[PDB]
Amino acid sequence: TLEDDYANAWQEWSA
Amino acid sequence: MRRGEIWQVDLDPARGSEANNQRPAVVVSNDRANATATRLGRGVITVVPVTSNIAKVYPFQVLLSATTTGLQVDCKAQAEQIRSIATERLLRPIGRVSAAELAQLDEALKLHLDLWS
Amino acid sequence: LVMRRGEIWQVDLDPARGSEANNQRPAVVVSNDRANATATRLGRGVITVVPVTSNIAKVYPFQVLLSATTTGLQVDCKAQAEQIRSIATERLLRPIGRVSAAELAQLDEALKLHLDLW
Repeated sequence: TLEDDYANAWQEWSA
Repeated sequence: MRRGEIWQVDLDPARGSEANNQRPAVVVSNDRANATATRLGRGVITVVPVTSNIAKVYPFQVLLSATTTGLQVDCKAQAEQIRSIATERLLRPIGRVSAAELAQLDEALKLHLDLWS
Repeated sequence: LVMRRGEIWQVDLDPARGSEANNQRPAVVVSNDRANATATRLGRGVITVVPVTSNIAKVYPFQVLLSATTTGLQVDCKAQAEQIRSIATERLLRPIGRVSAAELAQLDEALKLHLDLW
């Protein structure tokens, strides 16, 4: 799940 | 220029899912290195980029409240985006993180960088 | 995509500015294997690495010397914790080697010192 957290942290919009 | 300060920085040019564009970031290099950066006038310091997307705050990220820091809006610092930058890239100093936020960032850095042992 | 911690890969840090590490340089994986494994399963992601430079003339406490004998480096290089940086996996060209466990722990200490960690 921490890896789910990582995948979504990278893919979610930053700019 | 000391640890836990928030400055606006220029991460461009960038590739892939890296933190990009001109963003606030938190000084995470120790005040010792930063002091010699100030003595040289050129050098590298290490910072953690911040992002606006607060939909989910992950364990390796720390939430900064704009009330505490002088930030324009609530943001999250991303230890998983940590990176060292030449002091040329420091545009302006926005604010400072709270000591609690700093502690959680220390702890998030240990998690992302596996600095437990 | 087969990045794990303590591995040495060749990476493209360019474009770069100022006194930052530039060009295509070896670098050490310092992000935890959960994130790196997730990069591999995805095929895309970001990992954190510490660049090394061949200029081993002077080694500071936050820098650790890596020996070419075992590391698969072609020449002795020094890892620069003050050059730490997170990288999109686009930037990985090739897998060089693995750092020794002594070098790995010593880089851990150099990183703790540089980042004021405890």
